[PDB]
Amino acid sequence: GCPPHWKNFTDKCYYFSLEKEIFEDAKLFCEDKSSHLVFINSREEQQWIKKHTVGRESHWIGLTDSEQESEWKWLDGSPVDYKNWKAGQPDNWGSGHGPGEDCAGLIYAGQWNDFQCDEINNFICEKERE
Ligand SMILES: CC(=O)N[C@@H]1[C@@H](O[C@@H]2O[C@@H](C)[C@@H](O)[C@@H](O)[C@@H]2O)[C@H](O[C@@H]2O[C@H](CO)[C@H](O)[C@H](O)[C@H]2O)[C@@H](CO)O[C@H]1O
Ligand SMILES: [Ca+2]
Ligand SMILES: [Ca+2]
Ligand SMILES: [Ca+2]
Ligand SMILES: [Ca+2]
Repeated sequence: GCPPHWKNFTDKCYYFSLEKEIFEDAKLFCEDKSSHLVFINSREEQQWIKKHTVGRESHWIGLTDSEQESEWKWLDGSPVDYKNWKAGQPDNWGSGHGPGEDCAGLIYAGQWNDFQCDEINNFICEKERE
């Protein structure tokens, strides 16, 4: 029920990018597809996503704390509920010389980590099946 290149999970469609881009460019790419950087709302969605992203590349998800440091929300303004940060993260590395890390992404085993938004990562788009 999803366009080619997209994977289905329940009634949603996901795109696991081959493209590598900084956060804002990733956000823009999904918007051009009438989708948004993935919002992970449950352990089941997290697990399904995990199996489609094993590999060395990291994947941007639609979560940031740019508006207010430590206040993580999805792009649609929804406050983070379900969470899967790796222990010790988010650490806002480098805050002493800049804005730190305000963009979230999936790393090993699917855990979340905060990156500087100018880091080049793969990404995941999400949208409704039509
Ligand atoms: C063995 C090692 O240190 N690997 C490096 C990554 O660091 C690990 O993963 C991060 C997410 C933390 O859990 C570290 O404690 C752990 O050692 C390292 O990842 C970067 O770590 C930064 C903190 O030192 C920060 O969290 C950043 O967001 C994260 O990307 C990567 C990239 O520098 O290199 C591995 O070698
Ligand atoms: Ca979702
Ligand atoms: Ca910040
Ligand atoms: Ca931050
Ligand atoms: Ca980090």
